Amino acid sequence: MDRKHLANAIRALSMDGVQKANSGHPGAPMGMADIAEVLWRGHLNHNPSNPEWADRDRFVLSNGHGSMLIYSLLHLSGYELSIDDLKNFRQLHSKTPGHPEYGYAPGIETTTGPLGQGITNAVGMAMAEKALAAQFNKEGHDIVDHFTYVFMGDGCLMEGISHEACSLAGTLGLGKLIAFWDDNGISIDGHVEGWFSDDTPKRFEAYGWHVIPAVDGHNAEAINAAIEAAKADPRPTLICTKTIIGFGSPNKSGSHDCHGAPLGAEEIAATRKELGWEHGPFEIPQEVYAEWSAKEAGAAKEAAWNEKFAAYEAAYPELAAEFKRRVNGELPAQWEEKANQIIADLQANPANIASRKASQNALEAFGKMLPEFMGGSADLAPSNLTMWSGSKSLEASDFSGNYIHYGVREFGMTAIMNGIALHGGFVPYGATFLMFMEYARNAMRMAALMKVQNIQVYTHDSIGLGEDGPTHQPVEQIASLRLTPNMSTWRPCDQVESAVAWKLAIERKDGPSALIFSRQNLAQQERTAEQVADIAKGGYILKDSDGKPELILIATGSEVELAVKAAEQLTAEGKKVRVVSMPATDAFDKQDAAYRESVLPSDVTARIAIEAGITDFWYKYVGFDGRIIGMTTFGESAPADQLFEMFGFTVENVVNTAKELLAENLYFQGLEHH
Amino acid sequence: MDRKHLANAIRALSMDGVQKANSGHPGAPMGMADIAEVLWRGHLNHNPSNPEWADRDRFVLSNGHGSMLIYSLLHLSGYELSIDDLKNFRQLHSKTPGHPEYGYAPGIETTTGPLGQGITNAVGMAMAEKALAAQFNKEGHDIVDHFTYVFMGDGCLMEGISHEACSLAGTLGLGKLIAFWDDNGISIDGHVEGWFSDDTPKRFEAYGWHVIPAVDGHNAEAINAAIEAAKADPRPTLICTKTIIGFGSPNKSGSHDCHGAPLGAEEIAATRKELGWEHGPFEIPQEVYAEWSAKEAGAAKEAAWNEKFAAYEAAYPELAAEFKRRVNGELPAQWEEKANQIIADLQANPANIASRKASQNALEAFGKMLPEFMGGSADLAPSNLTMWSGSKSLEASDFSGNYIHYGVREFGMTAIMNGIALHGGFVPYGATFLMFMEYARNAMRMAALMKVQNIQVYTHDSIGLGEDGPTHQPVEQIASLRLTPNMSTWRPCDQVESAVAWKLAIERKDGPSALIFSRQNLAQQERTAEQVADIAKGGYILKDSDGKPELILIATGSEVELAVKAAEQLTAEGKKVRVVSMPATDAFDKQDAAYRESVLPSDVTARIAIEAGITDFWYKYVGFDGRIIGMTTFGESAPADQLFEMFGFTVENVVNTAKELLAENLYFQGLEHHHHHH
Ligand SMILES: Cc1ncc(C[n+]2csc(CCOP(=O)(O)OP(=O)(O)O)c2C)c(N)n1
Ligand SMILES: Cc1ncc(C[n+]2csc(CCOP(=O)(O)OP(=O)(O)O)c2C)c(N)n1
Ligand SMILES: [Mg+2]
Ligand SMILES: [Mg+2]
Repeated sequence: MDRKHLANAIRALSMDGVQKANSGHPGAPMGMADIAEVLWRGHLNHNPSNPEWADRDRFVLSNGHGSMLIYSLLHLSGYELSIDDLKNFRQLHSKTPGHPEYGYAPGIETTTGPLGQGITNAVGMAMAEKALAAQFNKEGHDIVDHFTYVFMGDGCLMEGISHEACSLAGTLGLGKLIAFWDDNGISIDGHVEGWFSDDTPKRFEAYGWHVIPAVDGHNAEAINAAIEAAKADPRPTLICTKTIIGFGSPNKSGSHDCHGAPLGAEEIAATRKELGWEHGPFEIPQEVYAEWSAKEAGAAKEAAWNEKFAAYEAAYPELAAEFKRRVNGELPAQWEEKANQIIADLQANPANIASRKASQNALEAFGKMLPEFMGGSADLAPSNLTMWSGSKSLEASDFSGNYIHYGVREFGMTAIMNGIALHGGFVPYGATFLMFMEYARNAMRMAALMKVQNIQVYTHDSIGLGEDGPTHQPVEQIASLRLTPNMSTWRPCDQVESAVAWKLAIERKDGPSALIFSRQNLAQQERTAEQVADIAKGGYILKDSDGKPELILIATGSEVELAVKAAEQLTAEGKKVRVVSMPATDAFDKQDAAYRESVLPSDVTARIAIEAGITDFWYKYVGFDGRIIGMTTFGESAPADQLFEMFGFTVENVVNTAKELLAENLYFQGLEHH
Repeated sequence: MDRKHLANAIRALSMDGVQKANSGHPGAPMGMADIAEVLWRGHLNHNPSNPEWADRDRFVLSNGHGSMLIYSLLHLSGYELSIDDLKNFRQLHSKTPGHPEYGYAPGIETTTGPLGQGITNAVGMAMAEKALAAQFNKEGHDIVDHFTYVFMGDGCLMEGISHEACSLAGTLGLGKLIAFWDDNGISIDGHVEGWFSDDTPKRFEAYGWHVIPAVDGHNAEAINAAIEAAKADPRPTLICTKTIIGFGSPNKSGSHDCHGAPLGAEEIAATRKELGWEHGPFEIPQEVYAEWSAKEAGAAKEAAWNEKFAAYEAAYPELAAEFKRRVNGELPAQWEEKANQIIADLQANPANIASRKASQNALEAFGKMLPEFMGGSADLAPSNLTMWSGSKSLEASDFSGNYIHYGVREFGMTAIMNGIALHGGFVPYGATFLMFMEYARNAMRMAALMKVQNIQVYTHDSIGLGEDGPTHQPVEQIASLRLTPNMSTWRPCDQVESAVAWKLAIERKDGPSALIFSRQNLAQQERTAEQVADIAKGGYILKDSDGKPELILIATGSEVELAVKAAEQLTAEGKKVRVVSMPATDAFDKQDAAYRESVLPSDVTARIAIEAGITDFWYKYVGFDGRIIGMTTFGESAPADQLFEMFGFTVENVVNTAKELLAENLYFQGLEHHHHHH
């Protein structure tokens, strides 16, 4: 069968899927159909019967609004995604949401939609392939060998994160990363000349990429030749495919009218005429299904690879076992035993250190067990302390290491790490000052949405950092992480909580981990072995009164010592005071009602939350009858001890607030609470 | 004097200021001291006695951590920044914080520190100059004519926002923007080759910039030639100044050790010897002060510009009064009565339209009175509805307009706008989907920290946007804006609250405004004239009960209609229900205790907050005894009305929740009723 009929099946399913939904974006799927057909039928190595084949090529659709394109590709080639699924595009609980979502449909490699992050995830997956290949491939046994293909549009290229991702991808020499730019000259505002006029080829040459300019995106021969050139060049390749958006529509192609609205029934009939497509809505001839099917090619490719791996396993049994364990996301053999012993050693051996130093100590203790670590920092290795004795930097000519110098690229680093975690085989971690979490904010939201592991070491977490001032001092950042669905946010109060937070983060594979560490030194607290085990519950009783407490101090991270010292002075003045350490509110929230009531009994309304962060978050735990000692403003440039005093993080202020609060409990005004 | 000696006065003050503080970054100041001396003493047009002079050149230190460089320049050239101020570097309440802060120290044009935003601010500043020139300059009367100079380091160039700002600046032909890149081969991790290897001149060439590569940043003649070439070229110019970081220090120069730590007393003495600087800590000889002073040149330059403006005013009195009005940040003559008439007309003439359309209607109605408007959208003009009939796009060849197509550049747009607001002459607004506020988040924070106007039209504010799904559907974003100090976040519930929010945002010149607009139609609510006036208080009684309420429904934005309907049903079943509209919690928080108690009385604890956003924010207003009807998950891709029903935003659920809540609260009251204590 002729090629153009096969490409035209993509266009028909796309425009029909969008029309039945009366919602969605037919432009880009129709403009890129030829490129997709050449790539998918001619070059992509994948098995539709096993979307998790470890050595499959990875395809990412970074211009994610053209979701019908990838849904069309998955259905046509034989994945478990049916015509009825396409008929349910953008409908309640379907496998075909309006933007493609990881784990919603088989073969979707990442969730896209926020522009720029698809290409950045793809840079990550290319880095994972290259590192796995450098760590596992042996002479005559190259068991890691697959490419990363990305489609992107003008929106992705305008976004700043494309500059971070692709600059670093050049430095690191990611020759198996192959990106197709949908150069169609249009974005939502219309003709892009007024706002997007880069020499895009020259830009990517400046990144050290291999760039193939001026490729006719509707010539199957030019597309095939560009892909062949790309696979042969050892630098990442940008293929600049010039296309017509909405290709096939007589009246709406080359216009922003076809970008993100249904074509309409009249225009759709005219498009079928123009393309010579004589089949109605969702009708694919069996001949097309035959020529598009990838099931037997893919079954043969995986069977071959399974034999390739069996040979590898005979010759390198220990390495093969490591490869199996890591690509399945399994922990090391004695993980639980060894990790818990490390934690108990820390509780036995108090150090008063900064929790960022405790973080480095946990990396050193746990990392000896975790060859799958792939750490890094956005140019802050000596302040975040993300390197330990075993850290080895990745470089273009040697990807066998385990540490990435991301440069000043918080957003790119965080979304690269999503691509690494999605790829499999590693436990990635990254780092920056907690303030500059904000530069990478949406990539962390995307990890929560995708339910992938993404461990962020966020140091310098409050006014405790001191002189660098209010552009650096977090105030509201911790709360904005706590308010994010499926974010796990840990603010350890000492080296023991720090190591527990790291152990849980390493184990946390269904969502991101924000590990919040202090610049300044933190006093270690005494804990029974039950209390150590209760750290993992996110909120636990650290100090208790004899008998029911009349006052509960809830504190996090660096403010716990302040709570403990104020509770000591109040106890010596006759008061019954409990101190609750709350390293992770999200873990505390998931504990059963019985546990939570045991920690914060509802009948004790005299509670004070103490945290060098935005106060308004804490009404959740103290309500109207409690008090909050926190921040309500930006910080100031000064030494930290002066900042803590100025902003009220003093034992005297906690004690006075407590006595004032206890006085409001007179005249039965507290006992009346129910 | 020898040129090098005047530059070394910068190096001396910088390293001495860092040493006294035992904190800060001496490397970059010492690296760029020669570039700074040539620029400031040989080209910068400024008046130390009036840092507010309208036609002064703008200087921006984008590598903000080298703050002792700009503090040295300000003190050396004659600004009101004393030796004692420099001796208080990084100390509590000083004029010299660890990163430079606009608003206190004279001469600080923006707050920097977060890498990449300074250069982006400068793009906006150059955009403001070029537009103010196009709108006001006449033949023989060019009253607007200044340059925008920026120093920036490798960190700013690695950051993605530099791509957004400089790509657009190329497209717009900002020829009076002149950026110096501190090309010293070093960042915090060390030698940058393992993580930063762009062909940076070629990169900027690709942006349509004028690039001057390989300038010796310690050669005054080369630096000077580069600047002259820059000012002659009509494209924005990148001057690639190679420097040695910490230049002068024998043992720490060219190394990341001098980046962000004090040099040490012994290294400083060796550095003094190496530089031939024979003066003690903070000691500046008199002939250095005399050679550095810009006071006389600066007073002459401004005096000359004042005469140019007197000539302009004589020739063009109406344009001149407009220039003075806009440069002084004043609103048009009849703003208050005309804007209030627009708002009263909307209350009188109900329309059920999406608040994003009401946003467009406010732009149209208010924009006719505001030639200072400078709007835009990050490639979403037809969805955000940011263009009205008077919108005219800026073009490289025609900057007389009032609208910017920012492209898909949320972070760059937002930080450019801070630059526009800092420059003066405009009321800027930008726009994107509320979700992609997250891309621009820290530029919104910087606006709030700096207390500058920055109006953002954030549309498609909830699961109400429907099928695009959870990558687009905001859940926790409104609450993140509400927790930011000096953020004003407005979620209007109909076209009347929408126009009030726009009126107050246009007036809000000391902080950013986040205006949260719906995709879908919103029912207009009825209001007395007093209720219309109380919209501006951020929270007010929309529907009161007959007698003291036993239940309060608190709602925002698209969920106010839901609360009104639920109250109607509850009132029909005999309950006493109050509906509070809370378009802006931050404005409500600032009302006095009497007003807040009148809206939310402490006696009435049966409260329900209703909002298609993250639930846990609302504990501030409902406490432990209320309920919250909101989101606790990401959204899902489906039609909007099925999402609202699935996530509990129905009259049935609100009514059922209220009835349970009241039965519970009446039960607990009953256990207490016969007790004798208060
Ligand atoms: C970060 C981000 N900002 C904004 C949007 C909104 N948006 C979706 S598609 C699009 C237009 C970009 O056009 P292009 O990538 O050229 O695609 P085409 O219309 O050619 O298919 C925009 C602004 C988004 N999805 N993500
Ligand atoms: C957005 C952001 N990310 C990280 C930082 C932390 N930081 C401050 S200075 C710096 C080093 C950047 O190096 P460069 O700009 O080359 O400065 P130089 O040391 O040469 O003066 C870093 C990572 C920051 N200030 N802002
Ligand atoms: Mg396009
Ligand atoms: Mg540098």
